[PDB]
Amino acid sequence: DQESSGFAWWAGNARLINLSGKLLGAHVAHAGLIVFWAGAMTLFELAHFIPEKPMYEQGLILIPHIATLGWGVGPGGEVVDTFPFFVVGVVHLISSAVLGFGGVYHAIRGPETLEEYSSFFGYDWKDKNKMTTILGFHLIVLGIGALLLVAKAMFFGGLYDTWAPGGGDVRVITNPTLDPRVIFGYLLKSPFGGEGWIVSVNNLEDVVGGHIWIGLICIAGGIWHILTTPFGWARRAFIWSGEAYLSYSLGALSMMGFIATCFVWFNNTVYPSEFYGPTGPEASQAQAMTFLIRDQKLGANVGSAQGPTGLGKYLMRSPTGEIIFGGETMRFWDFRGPWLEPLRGPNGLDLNKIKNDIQPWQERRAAEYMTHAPLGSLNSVGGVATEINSVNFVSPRSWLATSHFVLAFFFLVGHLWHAGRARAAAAGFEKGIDRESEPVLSMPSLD
Amino acid sequence: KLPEAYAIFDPLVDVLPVIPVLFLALAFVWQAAVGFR
Amino acid sequence: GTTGERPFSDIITSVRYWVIHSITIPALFIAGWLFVSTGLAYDVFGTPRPDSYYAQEQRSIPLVTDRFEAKQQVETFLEQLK
Amino acid sequence: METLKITVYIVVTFFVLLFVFGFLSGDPARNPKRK
Amino acid sequence: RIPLWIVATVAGMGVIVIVGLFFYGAYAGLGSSL
Amino acid sequence: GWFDILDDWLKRDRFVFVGWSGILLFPCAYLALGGWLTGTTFVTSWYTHGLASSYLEGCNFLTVAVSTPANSMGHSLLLLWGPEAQGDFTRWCQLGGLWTFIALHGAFGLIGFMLRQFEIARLVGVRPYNAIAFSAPIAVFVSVFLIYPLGQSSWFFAPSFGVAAIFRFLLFFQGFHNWTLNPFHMMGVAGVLGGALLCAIHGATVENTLFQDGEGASTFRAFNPTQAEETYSMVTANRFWSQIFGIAFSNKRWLHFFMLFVPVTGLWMSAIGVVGLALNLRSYDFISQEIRAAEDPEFETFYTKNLLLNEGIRAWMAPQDQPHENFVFPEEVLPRGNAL
Amino acid sequence: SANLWERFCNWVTSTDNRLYVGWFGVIMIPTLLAATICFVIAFIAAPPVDIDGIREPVSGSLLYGNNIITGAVVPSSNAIGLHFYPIWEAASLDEWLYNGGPYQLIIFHFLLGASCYMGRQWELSYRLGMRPWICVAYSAPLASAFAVFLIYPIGQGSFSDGMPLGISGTFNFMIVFQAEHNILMHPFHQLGVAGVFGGALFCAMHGSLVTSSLIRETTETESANYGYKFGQEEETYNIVAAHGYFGRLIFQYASFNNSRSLHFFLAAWPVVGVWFTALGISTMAFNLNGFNFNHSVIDAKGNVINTWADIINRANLGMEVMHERNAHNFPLDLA
Amino acid sequence: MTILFQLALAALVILSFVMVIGVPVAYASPQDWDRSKQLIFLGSGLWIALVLVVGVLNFFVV
Amino acid sequence: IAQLTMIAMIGIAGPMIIFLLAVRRGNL
Ligand code: CLA
Ligand code: CLA
Ligand code: CLA
Ligand code: CLA
Ligand code: CLA
Ligand code: CLA
Ligand SMILES: CC1=C(/C=C/C(C)=C/C=C/C(C)=C/C=C/C=C(C)/C=C/C=C(C)/C=C/C2=C(C)CCCC2(C)C)C(C)(C)CCC1
Ligand SMILES: CC1=C(/C=C/C(C)=C/C=C/C(C)=C/C=C/C=C(C)/C=C/C=C(C)/C=C/C2=C(C)CCCC2(C)C)C(C)(C)CCC1
Ligand SMILES: CC1=C(\C=C/C(C)=C/C=C/C(C)=C/C=C/C=C(C)/C=C/C=C(C)/C=C/C2=C(C)CCCC2(C)C)C(C)(C)CCC1
Ligand SMILES: [Ca+2]
Ligand SMILES: [Cl-]
Ligand SMILES: [Fe+2]
Repeated sequence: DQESSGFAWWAGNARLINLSGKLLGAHVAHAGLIVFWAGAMTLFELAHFIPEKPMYEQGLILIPHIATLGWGVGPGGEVVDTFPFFVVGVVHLISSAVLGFGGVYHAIRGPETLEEYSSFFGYDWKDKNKMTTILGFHLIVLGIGALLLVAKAMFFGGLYDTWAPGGGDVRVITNPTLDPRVIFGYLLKSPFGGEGWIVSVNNLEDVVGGHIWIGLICIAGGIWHILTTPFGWARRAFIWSGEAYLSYSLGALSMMGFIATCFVWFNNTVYPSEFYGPTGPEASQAQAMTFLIRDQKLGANVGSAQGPTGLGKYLMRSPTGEIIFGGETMRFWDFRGPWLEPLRGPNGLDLNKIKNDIQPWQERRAAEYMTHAPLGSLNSVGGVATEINSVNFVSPRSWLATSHFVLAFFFLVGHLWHAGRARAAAAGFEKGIDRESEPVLSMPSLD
Repeated sequence: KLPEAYAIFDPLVDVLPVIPVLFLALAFVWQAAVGFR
Repeated sequence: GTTGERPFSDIITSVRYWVIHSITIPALFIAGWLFVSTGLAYDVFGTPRPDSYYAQEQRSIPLVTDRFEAKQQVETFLEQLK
Repeated sequence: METLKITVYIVVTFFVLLFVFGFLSGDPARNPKRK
Repeated sequence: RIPLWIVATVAGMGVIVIVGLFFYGAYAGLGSSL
Repeated sequence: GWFDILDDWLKRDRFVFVGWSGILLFPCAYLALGGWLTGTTFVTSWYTHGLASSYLEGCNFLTVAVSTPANSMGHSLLLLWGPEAQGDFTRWCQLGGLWTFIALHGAFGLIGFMLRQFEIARLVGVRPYNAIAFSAPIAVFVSVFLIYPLGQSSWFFAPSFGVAAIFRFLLFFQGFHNWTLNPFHMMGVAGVLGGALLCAIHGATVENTLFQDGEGASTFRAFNPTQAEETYSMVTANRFWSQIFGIAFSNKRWLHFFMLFVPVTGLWMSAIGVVGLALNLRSYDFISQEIRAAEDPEFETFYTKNLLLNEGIRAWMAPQDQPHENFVFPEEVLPRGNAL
Repeated sequence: SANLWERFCNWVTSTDNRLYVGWFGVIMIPTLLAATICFVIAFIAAPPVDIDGIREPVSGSLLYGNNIITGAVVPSSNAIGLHFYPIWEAASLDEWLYNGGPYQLIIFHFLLGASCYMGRQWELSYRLGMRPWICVAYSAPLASAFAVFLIYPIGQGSFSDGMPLGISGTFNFMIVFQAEHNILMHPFHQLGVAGVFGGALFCAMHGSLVTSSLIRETTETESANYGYKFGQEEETYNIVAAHGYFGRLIFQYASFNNSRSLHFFLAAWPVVGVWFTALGISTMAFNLNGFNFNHSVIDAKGNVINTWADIINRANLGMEVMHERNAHNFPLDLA
Repeated sequence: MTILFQLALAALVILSFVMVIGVPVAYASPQDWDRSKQLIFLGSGLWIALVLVVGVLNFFVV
Repeated sequence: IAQLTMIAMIGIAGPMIIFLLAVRRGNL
């Protein structure tokens, strides 16, 4: 049916732009690949998983995702029951077969087009009504999903809260922040140092609460699109084509890929340092803690200790006056963490709490995170580029952050590529300049 | 680790993750067979 | 667009080729393998075996220090069970 | 100093408004053929 | 006559195997660190 | 005459053109490449650098190398039958005889290859601007792998044939020569970087100013292999860059010569800089800067910063990088900052 | 007036302007002008900057003892880190200049403008009816500016660790980078030089081949360039004679005969290569560094047998050990 | 029960292997998939049951 | 110990489901 007289081999999938039927098979077979990975990898991780050992020291990125949702973990991120991990893995792996079935079917057996075999499912790219409607469908599906999280948190068990009063533990959220002023306030927050925008979320109340808003808002917009069409400006502004719609979603993912990168690197809450590694700042903060703790035990007055620059060996001030840790760690004075907070006062680090309220669990926590900074090599050799082979380790925060930046970027390129093509395809010169009517030759010489 | 029973299948699960990649490769096998149309 | 040589495509496809090369190609492979596994390679290029970098106690390096009597000097380095 | 902040903000708003209302003003139309 | 697409796919896998053998050797041979 | 019959055969249009040049090219080129691949897997650098340098010893594609001879050798050609190896092959390998082997053979292989360019061009009846261009890579190889060590103490300080072994050559030149601060090197990178820009920008320009000569989207098939009309709109290309950049080409003949000039000129400038480094005539310091830095302890530039990096590089590397010197640097004499 | 705003939009979008001020231009032009002006004034007259936040001001301007090679615009203080530091965030300009205020103003304005510059490289192509993707080629050098000026500071947690705006300052960034990350031993970097070397290579390749296979239309004592007129119908060089030569240099099938497949390769290679090198810096912005083969090969007893990788490590330590003298108080450099 | 579990679980593997190769060549060559529509259906149906078997049978082994 | 037996089968499985199609000739 489709061959060289449509596109080139290396652009094969573009031959399916107007083959609704087969184009559905792709998406259904693809979605199977995603479920397959999630499933098969979970089982791979579990098969290697060692309970009496930190997750971040085992190259895990899916089991800690399950852990956050309050599953198989307890006090301090202690792994209690590995069964929920096994379940989530096998169930996915099974569902991948179901999806894969449909994918293959629709791609090589079922109707090559849908428009005739069912007018409901068949579609036209330029059909602004069908497009907004299908969009409306998914806008609800995603909306319910946002509520699936809220349910797990408020009813079906809770989430792992590192900020737990008694110390990190699975907690049932029964007081979601529903105040719009608070919720949507995050969106009006700066993206720089201190004010951290979305990544600055520091409690599960907002997380669960925010998801309630998103869930409702999403479904609400889902219904809106079912019962409407794009307005006037909405039509005179956008490009309406199969490729154009793709481009719009490509840049969308690119943007989300960048946001996710900063989330796993900075955020402490939705990315627990108990399951993942300690965040970058957290680790540098820990070293200052460690040696402030050591030297003070040797009889050093940390408060008045003068470093080489005359700035403050252990403690100094932030540009706005707050008492912070000294050294190169002055850049990470924006760090907040369960282990460190009880030492913080109304003006920053309290010299009195530092002098005699340091707890043992804090000292070894600082030591742990200090010796597990997200520093490593490609071949997984933990430490600085000059370190010696011994400790085979690379923080999961590093793996995730790097991988998703590469993906986010290339998708921005994919965006530009597909958005540039769509504009030329529409106007109709994406295949070359008309030899006869060459536009430039009709424009006055600027010389 | 895998539940005591499934331990026999431990070696099997060790390879499963790589399978998706094969699909990307397979697509090239097909195109080669059909003489790159 | 053509020269005397027989089109690769035909040869890599001919049954005769593989009848030949199913023998020849692995042969070379096994030969190279033996070249290492029999330790011959170590002697052909004077490459030290894992137990032949130092003497037991010695931790110094057998650095060649003069050009003309280098060969003799090298031989002397092998003497100390190196 | 608090003034400069205001001035800048106004300035940036201007160009940013010119940008959004720009592509909105039927930009796909502006091209050689099909529009 | 042996179909070209088979010749490549077999020689293809044959390459992935030997090179993959090399990558294994990076964690076992003398090129290890243990 | 046998000559013209010998000529006839050589200059015959085959799959792989031989030619008179081939009598020099193919033997050396093969031996150079072969010698490397050999040493890469089998021959060691223990007796010469106190280093493992082959797959046989456990090195990988990055760490493998054909290391330079000992400093004791001097600038000796290190012939297999020379006073050093004395006909022995095993000794020859252990004394780094393969290095001078690869270097000299490869040197003649580069001569043969340009000769091939000259010879083939003449036959086909085209201009030898491909031979002129290839002079830049020659100058580099000649200046770096030959002239440079010829100015130093021995072949030992020449770049060893290998991935990692080249990286140290970079770090060395930084630490010892302050090579980045050299005007001739800067022109070098400007040519390479600027040349890699021309490559990109021109290709992209052409592919996106093409005429429509087909009905498919994959416009590759739609090209006429037999000249005739320009496949891309030169006039459109002109007005474009003239409006986005302000300046634009308008003479394909100049545009392409420019693409030759830039990267070839750069490589040549970088060569001259290296020729000066042979005599250690480097661009290490700025006297006006040092004089102020001496009298004034609060004067600091990014230039001053870099020199401190060099001091660290020299001190910490020299012991294991120049074994023949029997360096012994006590912990206390090692230049160090605070904490680190 | 047909409508003021309607006219305005027609003027902006007008393809009859000497320089195409696009809609992206409306943002580009002002931002690039602020960046450049602030830069020029700084590079010449800006006072020393306490880059490492350790009250150790680094002078990088001409009037303060620098020359072109040494001179630079010094990154913002490490005391500021990733905090936003506009002029209206300082008690005074004296303070603003001391904490490296100009740097942020420049990099932010540049990166913004340089992005719109890419956006404009699409717009003009759209207005002239030519294919896009030229801007896609420019995304590679831009993605590098982004990685070096924005991504790495974000990753490392401070703009003080961003690449300085100067010659020697650029050298410092590299040397230090190598120490902390071992970039030479990283695949993405290696792909970068491959693209850059190959680029210069292919640039000379294409350049020479074409210029060498030109059709004769010039005198013996006349510039060979005049044998071409702006706005020709037919080609000015024999691409079939070019292919005939290069096809014999190596071997026929390893030679291009399709100008379109040629120029695509000419564009694809460096862009892709630089794309990885940009991703390299962006990846090592989260401390996923190059290969660490330190003390890998050891002998039968356990003695450490050195490789070139070890010799590299010694050079790296020296950089590490000496950089930022008085900035460190603790054993591990986790910043 | 244990062996009975290993039977069902292992058989579920070989069937899937057969199914994964089967369904493709089935839909592909139009020489039938009407007689194989019988085969595929039995394979699909059986598969689901097997999964449910291993499902319930799991809480009995581990 | 040696799960290379697995990979092997699942690896040749890919080209098999199209090889059998080169035999039964259809729908490629
Ligand atoms: C949602 C994501 C998405 C989707 C649905 C599409 C869909 C499409 N793209 Mg596309 N694209 C995307 C993201 C996406 N793209 C991104 C992020 C980029 C930036 C790199 C591109 C760049 C791009 C280009 C440059 C082109 C397309 C084209 C196309 C169309 C034809 C498909 C094709 O060429 O397949 C063919 C698929 C291949 C040849 C496979 C390529 C293999 C990749 C390059 C290697 C991946 C490395 C891998 C991870 C390593 C594996 C290891 C290996 C040893 C196994 C199709 C509409 C083509 C077209 O016609 O434009 C309209 C075209 O020319 N796209
Ligand atoms: C996510 C990956 C993916 C997916 C889902 C698809 C999907 C599709 N591609 Mg495709 N493609 C891809 C990647 C992908 N492609 C890449 C990377 C390239 C570049 C090399 C191409 C190049 C390409 C070309 C050149 C063409 C397609 C075409 C098609 C469509 C028809 C397929 C066909 O001809 O069947 C043929 C099927 C076979 C020959 C048998 C293959 C065996 C099946 C499909 C796989 C079995 C899966 C599994 C092992 C079985 C599980 C069973 C279990 C559930 C029981 C289909 C929608 C064609 C098109 O436009 O449609 C008209 C077309 O001409 N593709
Ligand atoms: C993208 C998301 C992602 C992330 C963050 C991780 C992260 C991780 N994986 Mg993982 N994995 C992924 C996807 C991902 N994986 C996928 C899709 C598969 C299926 C193939 C696997 C299969 C897998 C296995 C089987 C294992 C891991 C392991 C690991 C851990 C160790 C990482 C390591 O050593 O890799 C190092 C890997 C590399 C250095 C390879 C980098 C390859 C790059 C991306 C190629 C780029 C080249 C480019 C595409 C060329 C194209 C250009 C061309 C077109 C011109 C780590 C937590 C290991 C583990 O858990 O043990 C602790 C382990 O055994 N993963
Ligand atoms: C992306 C998902 C998707 C979509 C849009 C379609 C769409 C279609 N499929 Mg299809 N299919 C899919 C996945 C999908 N399929 C999968 C995964 C499989 C493998 C099991 C199949 C197997 C399959 C077969 C075997 C056949 C189709 C057919 C069809 C067409 C007729 C409609 C039909 O059968 O519905 C009829 C059924 C309904 C309208 C109701 C189904 C509702 C189910 C039971 C519940 C689903 C629950 C869901 C997961 C949760 C959503 C609820 C949430 C909002 C709260 C239609 C174009 C037929 C065809 O080709 O005819 C043209 C056909 O014979 N499909
Ligand atoms: C991802 C899901 C999704 C998608 C793809 C769409 C898609 C669309 N919606 Mg929509 N919508 C959604 C969810 C979604 N909707 C939800 C959940 C709701 C409920 C709140 C709505 C409510 C809604 C209404 C009420 C309307 C649309 C309309 C539209 C159409 C035009 C949109 C437009 O021109 O924006 C272009 C946007 C601009 C020109 C403004 C740019 C200024 C932005 C907002 C700020 C800058 C963004 C910045 C970079 C990001 C920083 C974050 C910020 C918080 C700081 C388009 C088809 C319109 C339509 O045609 O109706 C059918 C319309 O009137 N939507
Ligand atoms: C034509 C191609 C060619 C060229 C130019 C070279 C060039 C070289 N090879 Mg070489 N080589 C080649 C092919 C070639 N090789 C081949 C095919 C092999 C594989 C067998 C080798 C194997 C090889 C080895 C194993 C070694 C070299 C070495 C060398 C270098 C020194 C050799 C020397 O002193 O030359 C001597 C020059 C001549 C003999 C030319 C004499 C020609 C005259 C006209 C003949 C006169 C003879 C007559 C008896 C004189 C009478 C005078 C009377 C007073 C006695 C030199 C760069 C050495 C090296 O690299 O050292 C580091 C080395 O060890 N080569
Ligand atoms: C020394 C000497 C000599 C010489 C000898 C010779 C000449 C040898 C040769 C040898 C050789 C000639 C060898 C070869 C080798 C090769 C190899 C070993 C290869 C490998 C490859 C690979 C491994 C690949 C990889 C890859 C790539 C690169 C691409 C991508 C993908 C892949 C992965 C496939 C003589 C005796 C004369 C004399 C004395 C001295
Ligand atoms: C078994 C089993 C399973 C699985 C299944 C599956 C899912 C499968 C798949 C499979 C597959 C999916 C496979 C595939 C494969 C593929 C391949 C293996 C490919 C290869 C390729 C190649 C080799 C290439 C070649 C080439 C070259 C190189 C060049 C160019 C041309 C060509 C392309 C030819 C389950 C889960 C049930 C369970 C367990 C058991
Ligand atoms: C369309 C197309 C394509 C694509 C395809 C696809 C994408 C497919 C998919 C497929 C799929 C997506 C499949 C899936 C499957 C799955 C399965 C088959 C499952 C299995 C499961 C099981 C078997 C169970 C169980 C278990 C457990 C629970 C544990 C123990 C072990 C085991 C695993 C046994 C290609 C590119 C090639 C070419 C073109 C056409
Ligand atoms: Ca296992
Ligand atoms: Cl420094
Ligand atoms: Fe050109």
